[PDB]
Amino acid sequence: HAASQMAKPEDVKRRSYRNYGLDLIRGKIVDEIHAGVLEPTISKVKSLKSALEACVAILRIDTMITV
Amino acid sequence: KPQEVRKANIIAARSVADAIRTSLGPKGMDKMIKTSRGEIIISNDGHTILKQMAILHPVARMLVEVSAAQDSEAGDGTTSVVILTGALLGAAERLLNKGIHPTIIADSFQSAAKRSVDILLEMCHKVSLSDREQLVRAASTSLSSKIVSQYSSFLAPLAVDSVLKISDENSKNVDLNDIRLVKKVGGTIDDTEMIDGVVLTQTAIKSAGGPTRKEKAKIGLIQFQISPPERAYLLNICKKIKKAKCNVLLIQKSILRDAVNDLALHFLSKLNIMVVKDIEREEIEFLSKGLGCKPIADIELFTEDRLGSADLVEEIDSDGSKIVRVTGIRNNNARPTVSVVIRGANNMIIDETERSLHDALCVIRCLVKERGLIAGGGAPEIEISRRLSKEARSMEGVQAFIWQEFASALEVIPTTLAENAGLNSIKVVTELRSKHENGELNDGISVRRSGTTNTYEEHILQPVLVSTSAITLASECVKSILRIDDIAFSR
Repeated sequence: HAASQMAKPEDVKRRSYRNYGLDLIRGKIVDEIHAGVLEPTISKVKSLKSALEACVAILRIDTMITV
Repeated sequence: KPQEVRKANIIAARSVADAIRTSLGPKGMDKMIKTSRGEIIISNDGHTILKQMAILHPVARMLVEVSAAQDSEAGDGTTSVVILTGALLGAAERLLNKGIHPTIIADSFQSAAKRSVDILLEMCHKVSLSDREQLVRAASTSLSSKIVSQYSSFLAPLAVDSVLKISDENSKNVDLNDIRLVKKVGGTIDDTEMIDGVVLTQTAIKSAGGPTRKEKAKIGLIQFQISPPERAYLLNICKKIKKAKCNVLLIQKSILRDAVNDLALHFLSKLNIMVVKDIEREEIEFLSKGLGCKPIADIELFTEDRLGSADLVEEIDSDGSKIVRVTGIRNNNARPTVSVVIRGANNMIIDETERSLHDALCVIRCLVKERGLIAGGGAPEIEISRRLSKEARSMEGVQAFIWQEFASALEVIPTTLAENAGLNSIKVVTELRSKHENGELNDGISVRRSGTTNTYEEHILQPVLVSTSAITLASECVKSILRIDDIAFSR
């Protein structure tokens, strides 16, 4: 994946170096567009956004009192 | 040993202050409170912290009285009156360790407060009762911490104009209990209905027979539940309400059954009397007050002199809202009742939104109570520290040494604001003082800018009452705690 950002200034690459992913069957790195692994955009957006709210809610709590 | 008594009183109160120290600011840290009723709550609201703290320490229960007094006095920044109290007590510990008798200490704090209020009056940014630019300006900036502050621009004239109508220009007092905010589901955040009179949360008769409105309406309050253990008995009860020609009837919510048996409800319909049910105790105190009427607990004690008068009584049902407004009271003993219906999306949203407007109503009252806007971000606390330090240089005696420690304690507010903002504490207060060496109101701790700038330019100003009462009420607490000589049980 790193090479997708390293060679981007060229706009012409040996490979796009994007849409590569983990093959959970054979244990190799494969292209997900050619392999067929797609995920919703709204899902990854909502996950990452809600993940911040979860982390902030915990990090914000600096005192606990028991009555 | 009274030194042991005072030691315990100071240590205990410091522990309460060290609990709230983290809560000041929009970036404040949250406190978790596990309650004895079995509910664990998490919030940054300061009065919520001390209210649910359930303080058992007799000395620290005075710190709750400080919070409530600050809320009933100004109604904003009640976190800071506890923090200010804590620093004055921590500085008092240093004074006690220096061997200064508490009486000398307390009277010196009294003289510091007298000078401190004057210092705030000097830096006052002048306001005016007609100045709706600054009134709307500051009020909406006090709403800036709320969930949707972009829709609060339209909530601004709701608070500003509604209070300017209820309050005279030359007036020293405004009653926030006479401004009732009522929520209602449906509409948008900028949509609110401000009524110049009492507003009834229920409508006419529930079953068929509801007249829904009255002209030349006389309003009585009969609160007692009417039901059979029957025809003549249940009917004759409401008949007399017709005898004196009372056209609107308010009935308190009963713990037994619904307001009235349908026999006397449909009879009140046959009497052409608009029937209003499920009125709350506090609603009677609100409703019967503005109307100028006296409530009657029972159904037997109906009289004539307690008849009301209402120009407009009609049911306001907007998209299925179902709330009644009554306007044009014209009662010699009444006051300008103001009631607002808060429209919005979700029941939970409008419930909290109403509370966000209660905060704003306190802001405008603070400006009517005492005219002036003061820099936020703890800027007045740095400025006061410099002036009292300058005056302590010419002051002579142990009174000067205590005045100096007062100035050190004034840093707890700008220090707490900087710590909870994540800026180097010494770096910030150093820069605050350097800037106050040149400017006056040009300074303040800015969360957005991560530095020192003019909160006036950042649109962050606070009523001078908030700062004045914060110092004033704090000196009363310092006296109260330092004057505790022994703790005894009574039985």
